[PDB]
Amino acid sequence: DPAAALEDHKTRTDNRSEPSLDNLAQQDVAAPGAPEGVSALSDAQYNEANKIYFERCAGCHGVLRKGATGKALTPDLTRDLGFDYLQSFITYGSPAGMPNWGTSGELSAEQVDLMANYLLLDPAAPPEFGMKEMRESWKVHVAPEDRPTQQENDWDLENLFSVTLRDAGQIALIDGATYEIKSVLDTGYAVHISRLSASGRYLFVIGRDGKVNMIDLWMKEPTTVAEIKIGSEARSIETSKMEGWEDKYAIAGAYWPPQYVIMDGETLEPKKIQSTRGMTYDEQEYHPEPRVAAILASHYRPEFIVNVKETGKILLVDYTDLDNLKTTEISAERFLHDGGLDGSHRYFITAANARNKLVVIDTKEGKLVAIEDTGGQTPHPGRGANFVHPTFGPVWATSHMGDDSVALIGTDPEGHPDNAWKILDSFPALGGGSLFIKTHPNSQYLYVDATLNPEAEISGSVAVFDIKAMTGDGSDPEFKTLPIAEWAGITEGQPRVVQGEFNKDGTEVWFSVWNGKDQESALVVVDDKTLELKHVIKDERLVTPTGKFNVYNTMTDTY
Amino acid sequence: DPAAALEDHKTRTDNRSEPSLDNLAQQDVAAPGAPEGVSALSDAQYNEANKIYFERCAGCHGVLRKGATGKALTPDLTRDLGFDYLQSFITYGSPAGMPNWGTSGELSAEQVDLMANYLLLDPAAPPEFGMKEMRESWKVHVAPEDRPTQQENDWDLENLFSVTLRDAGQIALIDGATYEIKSVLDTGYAVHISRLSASGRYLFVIGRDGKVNMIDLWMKEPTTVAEIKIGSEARSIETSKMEGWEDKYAIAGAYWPPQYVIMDGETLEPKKIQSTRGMTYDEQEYHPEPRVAAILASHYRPEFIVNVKETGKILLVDYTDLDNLKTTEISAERFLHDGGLDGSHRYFITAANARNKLVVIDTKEGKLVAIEDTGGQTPHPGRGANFVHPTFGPVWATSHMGDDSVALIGTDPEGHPDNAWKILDSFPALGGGSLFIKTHPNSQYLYVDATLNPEAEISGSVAVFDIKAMTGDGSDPEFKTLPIAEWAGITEGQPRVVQGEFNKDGTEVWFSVWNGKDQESALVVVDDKTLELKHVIKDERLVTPTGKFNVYNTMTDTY
Ligand code: DHE
Ligand code: DHE
Ligand code: HEC
Ligand code: HEC
Repeated sequence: DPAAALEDHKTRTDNRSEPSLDNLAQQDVAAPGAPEGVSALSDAQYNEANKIYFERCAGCHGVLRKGATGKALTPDLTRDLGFDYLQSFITYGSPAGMPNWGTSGELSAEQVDLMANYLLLDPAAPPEFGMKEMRESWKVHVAPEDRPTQQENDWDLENLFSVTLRDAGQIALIDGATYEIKSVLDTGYAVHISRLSASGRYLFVIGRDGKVNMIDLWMKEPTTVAEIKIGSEARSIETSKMEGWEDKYAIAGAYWPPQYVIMDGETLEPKKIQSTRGMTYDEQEYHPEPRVAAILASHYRPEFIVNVKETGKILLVDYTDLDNLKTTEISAERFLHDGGLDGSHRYFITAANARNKLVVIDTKEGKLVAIEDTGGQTPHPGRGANFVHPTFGPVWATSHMGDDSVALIGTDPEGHPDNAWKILDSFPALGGGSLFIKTHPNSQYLYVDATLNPEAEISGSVAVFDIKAMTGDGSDPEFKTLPIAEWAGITEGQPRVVQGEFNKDGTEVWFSVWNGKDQESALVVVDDKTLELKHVIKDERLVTPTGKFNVYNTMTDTY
Repeated sequence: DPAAALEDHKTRTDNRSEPSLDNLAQQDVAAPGAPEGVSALSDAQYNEANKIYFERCAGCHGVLRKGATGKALTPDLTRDLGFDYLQSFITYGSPAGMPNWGTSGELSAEQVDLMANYLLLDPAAPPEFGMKEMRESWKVHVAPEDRPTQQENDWDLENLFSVTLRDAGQIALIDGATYEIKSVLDTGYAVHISRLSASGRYLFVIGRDGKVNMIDLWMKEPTTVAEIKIGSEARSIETSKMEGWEDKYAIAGAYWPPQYVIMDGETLEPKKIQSTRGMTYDEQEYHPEPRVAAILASHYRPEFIVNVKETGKILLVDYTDLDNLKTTEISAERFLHDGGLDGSHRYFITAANARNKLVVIDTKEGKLVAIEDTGGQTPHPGRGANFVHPTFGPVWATSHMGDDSVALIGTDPEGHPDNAWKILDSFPALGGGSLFIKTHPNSQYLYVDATLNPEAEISGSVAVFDIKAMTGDGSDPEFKTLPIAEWAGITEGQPRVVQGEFNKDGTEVWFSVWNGKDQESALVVVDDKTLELKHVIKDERLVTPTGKFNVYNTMTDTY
């Protein structure tokens, strides 16, 4: 019955992070005709409903309504349910999106009826975005021959932090030692991720609207040297990291259209576009909207590592020959999202989040090695945290959005075979709603945020575990609670702390204290050796600070 | 100007061979709603129009109307053209289909209006056909363990011919020495191709409706031992031919849905389904309906060789690991259709027919090595004809649908380097409308049909060139004309002669004398040594005989 929406359409700590296609939602669409038994919506009503659908519903159900974490809502199925059921179900609203910018999920009576009617109509597919469109958007501001041949500024590039100023469509380049904002650059769109070329010279940023900017850190005044648009909705980018292939290529992954694009690493020239439309790995059924999620780069072969979410495929894409394109399509687990390489950089460990699994790929052999349930609800590692557990040996850790657990997986088949690819321990941190876990080789500490927790004090704090004290005896390791938001001294709202990131030396860890666009935010720097406050970064330009990426740690995959 | 249809839609010798989706056309479809400013069709009217569209138009314009050899006809474009233009254009009649069974391309006034209105409406995509559907259709009539362990009939299987009795959905198994019709087997819908497992035991047939049958030639009375449906429209099938992989797998290619399927070679169990939806190689634009055309099997690697037509991609699919699937996606040329391996079995030579090109792939190295224009219009080689030209060395030949030319390409990069992958000679045969060229290592003759020629004297005859008399002087080699239809002694609506196929020893070559379903047909056997009539096969059961496949020559790729 319609009351089942209380369990499936209310906000959880782990259902607020599905895609919001708010860039694609800005496109106007044509209202379709309605077959017998169905009523048409006017152009305005249909567009109003489409905008709501794309911003709030398509993340879980698809723009094409063929299903993602939520089931299919195609007209054959919804017409069988009928308007009355749909109206009653949708009256409850839908899950809230991310804090500070996402939807509340609340709908007016008029909006409820629009949505029920929209679901009974036949949707069109949004426009494709191919090579002609990419080349039209492709601009080389500074040709390679006109760029410097050596660093022409006096900055400490490897210790720089590239910080997303989300809602301002900017990034800040901040000195990792002095905390000086060296520059604020316009991207003109909200940036999701910063990634660095393997040499550390080129900074790549991708916006949620599919725009890519490439910045030359050697210029006297670093700026965008090239830009291109690669889709309508995108969230991932990466650079080539195989020895001998430094600075050769960049790759971007899109949600819409479902595709990835390999670009020249010096100019952003679009070289190869690959659709990710295809069959689910398990049921082997066609899926028309398999979004690209995280993208990593192999250190063992000249390949990109591409997660294809809805089909549960991990792609190893060999960039040595883009005409005779060699790929390995690895059947994994559905709902792949984020992940990272182990400490040796050989094995890719990724969360198939809605199925509570970690998938492990051997990037040297090009094959699946393991799939293990974490025992927690909805793992969300980011790139995760590699460390040497005093008892277990090399491990990789993840925290979870759906519960307070931290899980450890053994990552050393050669030296610790009995622990390899097994979940070795699971223990609580601050609370549900964690997004990022972090450590560094020079630190003895494991930091765990709780960004999406509904309790303000918890979402403004970070748990810190002492790795040296871990025994793996089955007890719950104690943790210190750092009052990060309190240290930032922000009076307004309930700012959420998110994502630890270390400096190059691994002696200081930064957190974003993230408030909304019209509120006060900060970055907080923690002294890793003492766990004491080192510095609070505030500036009128520091608007909605979210992701932070140290140049050295990002170029080298040190996590 | 709608009068452009006089040229655009004129029937030619080389535009009669685009797909007719007459199995998919049998599905009943409901009418879509009509947006404002568009008149709706009733369910009956829409279904009538849809059937015509799928049978006569979708081959060139696509079932989704995104274009194939003909341009896109999506509603954005057709509504700009308008009903009047569409009605006027379609009144002129469209290109005829194949002889004997294809459309005339003529429409009544009522049908013209149905088509113009159908083109203004928004089409749905026909149903997908995935693993669940394949498994529901999968039937193993005789389990492997219950089949013979040795040949239990006294037939000379290597000399057997498997002959398509087109319209009836049957095949005739005919003795290569006595010419006796040993058995006529029913499969339902028209069989397109017969292929043999590498051991010669199993005969695989693929129906145009996507039905695959596997027949055990070791039975006392050979019959289907397993069947499965792999799509709604399909034309290709092949077996694994790498040494060590005999009888391991079979692969089928579909037009709708756009996919290929790898099946167990003993049971037909469906193992891996791959979508062919993706980007065109050159302009790199998404194409929603890239049909699978010819499929061959590598003799150098454990791979299948799959032509993807509308995107111009040749896929090398490694079947040693179906979970960690390695493929090479080779950028080729659009409109790939048929082709064959050279005499050494290393290079795949295939016609990108609408662009008059031969594409050459090195199956050992997994890369494109050449793309050459034949100088002719619309090459159509079948698997082609390999021979050692007395002065040029190893060559492969193709004839053309659009003109009377025969082109020779050098196939020996190590031994005749300057000649390799170059068109070495071009010369006339009987006339345009050729479909198949043939030779055999034990013959000195090269046979060329002219099936689609408009003149009965030509379409009922075959040209035969003496390879031993070929010089490197640039002149045109003479040919002998064999009056194959006259030899059959049939007076019906100009039966057309098609496709030479040799017996196992290469001493006799068979041709089909193809007449309509309610008319008399024949097979004509020619003595290759004397170029004289040997025997005529006539039988009331021999209805619409077309493709003929000798077991030995098919199993070994001897052509
Ligand atoms: C696919 C994907 C990646 C992996 C990128 C890669 O491999 O390069 C990722 C990584 C990330 C990372 C990577 C951290 C790392 O250390 O690798 C961060 C900081 C991040 C901050 C946010 N993400 Fe992210 N994020 C999405 C998708 C993704 N986010 C969404 O679909 C989602 C849920 C909603 C949306 O429509 O955008 C979303 C919302 C957010 C935020 O609201 C965050 C917190 C702030 C912000 O700026 O938008 N996402
Ligand atoms: C993709 C394809 C192949 C390669 C198969 C492989 O590699 O296993 C092929 C091969 C073939 C071959 C392979 C000959 C060989 O020696 O390999 C033959 C004999 C053949 C006889 C016909 N074909 Fe064929 N044929 C189509 C497609 C194809 N035909 C069509 O789309 C088309 C044009 C129309 C349709 O809707 O089916 C079509 C009409 C015909 C005929 O009308 C023919 C002459 C008779 C018949 O039985 O239908 N096709
Ligand atoms: C992810 C967090 C969701 C968002 C955002 C929205 N929906 Fe959803 N929906 C989701 C689930 C988990 C379920 C239950 C079925 C399942 O997949 O497990 C649903 C169910 C519906 C239904 C009912 C369908 C049925 O067959 O009973 C409808 C009509 C529906 N959802 C619509 C819908 C709309 C309009 C949304 C935006 C306002 C929306 N959903 C958001 C998960 C998620
Ligand atoms: C292949 C042999 C064709 C078949 C079968 C049919 N059409 Fe076609 N069509 C074809 C060509 C080569 C062209 C010219 C444009 C190009 O792609 O080069 C066309 C054109 C049309 C048009 C005109 C569209 C315009 O923008 O002017 C229409 C409306 C059209 N064709 C419709 C159509 C229908 C209804 C058919 C079945 C009866 C049909 N075509 C068959 C090639 C081929």
